[PDB]
Amino acid sequence: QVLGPVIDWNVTQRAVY
Amino acid sequence: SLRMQHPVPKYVEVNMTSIPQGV
Amino acid sequence: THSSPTATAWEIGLYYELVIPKHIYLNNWNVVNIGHLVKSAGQLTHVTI
Ligand SMILES: *[C@@H]1O[C@H](CO)[C@@H](O[C@@H]2O[C@H](CO)[C@@H](O)[C@H](O)[C@H]2NC(C)=O)[C@H](O)[C@H]1NC(C)=O
Ligand SMILES: *[C@@H]1O[C@H](CO)[C@@H](O[C@@H]2O[C@H](CO)[C@@H](O)[C@H](O)[C@H]2NC(C)=O)[C@H](O)[C@H]1NC(C)=O
Repeated sequence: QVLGPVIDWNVTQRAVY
Repeated sequence: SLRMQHPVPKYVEVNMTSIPQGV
Repeated sequence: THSSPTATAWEIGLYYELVIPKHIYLNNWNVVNIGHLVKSAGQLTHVTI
């Protein structure tokens, strides 16, 4: 019954440096 | 005698864009 | 309809079907669904609208 993940197709948000 | 290989820096530019709704 | 050594005659029956347009669309794109991957409680899952 926990809240699940959210997806919004934003690449900039998932950048790894 | 002693032959060696020293690493030297470089880089390649990589642009990325999004696909709203995955369409 | 007639066949002599110097003369002939024929008849042909042609039937035509003309589509009358309501609207014409010229500048068109095909959709391609790609979706998104989600990693949930150990399992990898492909999600699509
Ligand atoms: C997509 O993700 C990026 C990064 O999370 C968002 O850009 C940021 O927006 C906030 C304001 O909401 C700014 O304070 C940050 O400086 C921005 N960061 C960068 C790296 O540009 C962006 O708004 C998100 N949404 C969309 C629709 O692009
Ligand atoms: C592709 O983009 C890279 C960015 O990393 C370019 O790298 C630069 O190259 C010049 C030489 O002309 C160096 O002086 C810079 O220091 C480099 N910039 C960096 C590392 O940020 C590279 O030249 C580009 N390649 C082509 C073929 O255009």
